[PDB]
Amino acid sequence: IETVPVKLKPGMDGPKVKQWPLTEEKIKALVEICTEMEKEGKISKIGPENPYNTPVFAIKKKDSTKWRKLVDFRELNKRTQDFGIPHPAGLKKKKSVTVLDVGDAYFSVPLDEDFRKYTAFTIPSINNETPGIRYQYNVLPQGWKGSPAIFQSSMTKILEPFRKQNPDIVIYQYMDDLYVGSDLEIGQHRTKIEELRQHLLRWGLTTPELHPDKWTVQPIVLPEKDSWTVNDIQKLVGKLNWASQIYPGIKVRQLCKLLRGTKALTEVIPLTEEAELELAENREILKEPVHGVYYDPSKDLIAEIQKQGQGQWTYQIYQEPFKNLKTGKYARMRGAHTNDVKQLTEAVQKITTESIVIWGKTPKFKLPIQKETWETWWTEYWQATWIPEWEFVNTPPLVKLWYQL
Amino acid sequence: PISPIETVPVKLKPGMDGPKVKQWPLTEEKIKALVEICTEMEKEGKISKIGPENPYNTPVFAIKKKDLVDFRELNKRTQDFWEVQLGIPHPAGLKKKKSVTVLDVGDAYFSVPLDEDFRKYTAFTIPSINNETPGIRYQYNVLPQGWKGSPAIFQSSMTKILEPFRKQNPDIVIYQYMDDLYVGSDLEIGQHRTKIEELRQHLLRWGLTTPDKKHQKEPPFLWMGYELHPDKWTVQPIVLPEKDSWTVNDIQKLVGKLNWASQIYPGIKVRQLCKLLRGTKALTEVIPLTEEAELELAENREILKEPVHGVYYDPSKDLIAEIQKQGQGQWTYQIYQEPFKNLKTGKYARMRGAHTNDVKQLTEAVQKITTESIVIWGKTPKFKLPIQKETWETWWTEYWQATWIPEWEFVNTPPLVKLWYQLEKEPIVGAETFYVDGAANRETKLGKAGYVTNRGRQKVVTLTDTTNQKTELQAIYLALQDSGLEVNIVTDSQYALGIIQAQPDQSESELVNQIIEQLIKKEKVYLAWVPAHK
Ligand SMILES: Cc1cc(C)cc(S(=O)(=O)c2cccc(N)c2C#N)c1
Repeated sequence: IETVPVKLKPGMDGPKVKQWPLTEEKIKALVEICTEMEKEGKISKIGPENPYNTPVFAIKKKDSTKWRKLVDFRELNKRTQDFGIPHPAGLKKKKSVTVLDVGDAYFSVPLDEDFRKYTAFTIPSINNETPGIRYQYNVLPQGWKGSPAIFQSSMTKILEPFRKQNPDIVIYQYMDDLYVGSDLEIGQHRTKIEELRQHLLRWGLTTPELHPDKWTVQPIVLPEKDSWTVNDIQKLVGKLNWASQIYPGIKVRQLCKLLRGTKALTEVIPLTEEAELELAENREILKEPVHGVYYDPSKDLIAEIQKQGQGQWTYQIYQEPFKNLKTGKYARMRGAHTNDVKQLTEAVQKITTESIVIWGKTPKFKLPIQKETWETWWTEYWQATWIPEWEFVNTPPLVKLWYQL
Repeated sequence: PISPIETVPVKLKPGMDGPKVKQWPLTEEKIKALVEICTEMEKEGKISKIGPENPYNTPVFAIKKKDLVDFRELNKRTQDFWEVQLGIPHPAGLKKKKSVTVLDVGDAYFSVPLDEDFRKYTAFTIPSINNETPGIRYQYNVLPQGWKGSPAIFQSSMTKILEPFRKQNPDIVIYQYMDDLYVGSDLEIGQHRTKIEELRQHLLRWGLTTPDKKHQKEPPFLWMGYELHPDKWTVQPIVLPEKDSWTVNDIQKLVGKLNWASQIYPGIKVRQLCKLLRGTKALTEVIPLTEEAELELAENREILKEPVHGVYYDPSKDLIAEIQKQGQGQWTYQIYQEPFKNLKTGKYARMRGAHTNDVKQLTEAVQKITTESIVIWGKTPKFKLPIQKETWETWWTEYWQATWIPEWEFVNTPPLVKLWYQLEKEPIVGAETFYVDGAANRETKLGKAGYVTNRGRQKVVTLTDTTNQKTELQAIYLALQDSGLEVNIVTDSQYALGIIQAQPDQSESELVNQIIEQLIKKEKVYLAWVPAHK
């Protein structure tokens, strides 16, 4: 077809990102996957006169043991001009949502000849006994941001009929995926979904359950004892004192009073009636999320994760520190009982998903893990068509006891 | 002999123009030479004369090779290419062979055709004795010796050219590095020799000439660090110059060679040798080798006496990785498939940094190893670690940061890495409670650190030239010193606690170490944190 010209943001140049060493099993997978796409004409081998490069790797889904190729276009997406797909606040409320992989569709459409160069990538060789296998896309790449954009039109068409004949269903496209939500009980939903697949299969883009707003923010509950020790109170006061950054109405003087005097931690203390009121009053303020927090579209979304141990993990999406748009806990997946990275990645995924559903926008992550560790194994358990941004941190001890609530 | 391979399109960096530098007229000898030499490649078609319609110029030199063009500028102006050296294959990653051979594909650089369009930038000048009127000008029609694109382009060319032979003969191993071509196989000599020739003539069929089996390098192959044999690799033993007087610069280079050695021959030490550097005023100042240094320098000559032989990689077997702690922050490891038949070995030194612990450290080792393994063997090692599964479980389940260790197995090879101490999860009944506090004047650096306990006890101390933290920690130090086996210590420091949590067993701070030692001494310690200033 006639290709739409794509260009890089002004001044910017193509990505020259290095490839991470890939394991044996996945090298072949890629090589296999690639010699084939070459035949089909999707990609073409390049030379040395091309200095750009992007990382690639392969992942696997369930019931789909067959390897799937994945490219890290984060840098490129960042340098690619902007365009054009709107976000509905509908699926936020739906009773159920289903995600569909519609990346294939893109490979049909061609990519502007002079932009192709930028899509260069490399299949590495074990022990560098061979030079890499340089390729470059000729079609629309998957996971690239311009792709769902350029394929917009055709997409709209393709759907309109399922659309117009089922305005009781929401359809959201975020890159290689499509989110399909309905309040229709599972029976008609699943069936209506499968029907939708066919509708697409019919055109040839092939497609192989969630529960929105079931995602309610978690409360911060304060412990209750029949008797409180010096220690108990101490821990309690600290908690609140910190918590007063979210709710300015929390007060800690009455309790702080009982703590005057160098007594033993084990020592037991009886609450003065004034401390009983203060506390009771605090329990109230905590019964609901702070007032005045409203999502701003022009600012980045942020997600912090804390390791709580025992397989537990807590998190907070916010734009301004202490004004969380949503917060939550997450208990490890049955079977990751021995490794954090597995868990942490899974976690990173669910959260990004909700972010998408809700604000159709991915959060930048602050990860409680050493970069080295992350970079070595995150791919071994990834399973999304997209890759969010992230940085690595040192969990303040406090923000951790708090959310433990 | 030139060639018939499609040239690679090459252009100058965005918006720059070809080199324009002057020629350094030479002696009667240095010009006569370059007149001959150039008339040679001239006749061979490699370079052709150019007239005045070429405004560029690169400096031509003439050095008598005993027992040359300056493209510095050109190169700056030329585009960038991909990677002319992703990574070198490491010996431990190669699989043995029956026969091996490296061919000096040498001057093939000059067999590969340079993009016609570009050739114009390659213009250079042969001056005049008395700077008559013109100078004899030329340009290249083939990959130039010393040009930015040369390797790169030659690399690819070679690869396309070798794809079909690689296809036909899939049991043969061709490896191209620089201007060499290492080839391996499992054919018996005769069959090997044949294919080589086959190949040889195959290249020659593109213009790339090659040496006769007559003038062709043979095993062992010296591969940067190793002596390569078809069934074994060896650590080309090392030489340490025995001498009278030692200059600084010397000791440096000495500790250099040594540090690289320690990877293969652990046991090597230089602690007393680095000391000879303290205060050094000039790189050429001679130093009196201390007696301890004498005893080290010699004990090292003994170690590096015994060469090291090794094994190659057998895919049909598992990769085993074993680690040992030589000292605080020092780990040695060796990788093998069959006990005592090493594939690779090494060691890591960890500058304590802020605050770590052995387990955390052990963890970093594993990680590093895992990554280089993947690079070399494409897979990762099962591990044999000097740590108790109980020890690990305790630590990891409770650390604030995400961490993991691949399938591993405890190996009782003392000294095992363990947790020097663990803070109690809750207050200790029947234990003195020290409420500690420290403060110092930021400006004056004047401070007081002290405590008071539920059992009446107290103490305080005035500190000259201290700080905004030292005091706080000191507070706790005192508390620890005067406490006895069981203690409860409440502080308001964030820095204090946060740190002690990580249960560090080594720190950059001498102070911290004090506390750590103290902490390890106690039988049961419970540390609690309460907001400050209320
Ligand atoms: C990929 C590669 C790199 C180098 C440096 C040398 C070779 S080789 O085939 O010449 C070789 C030489 C000696 C021992 C080996 N076991 C191998 C083998 N195989 C291959």
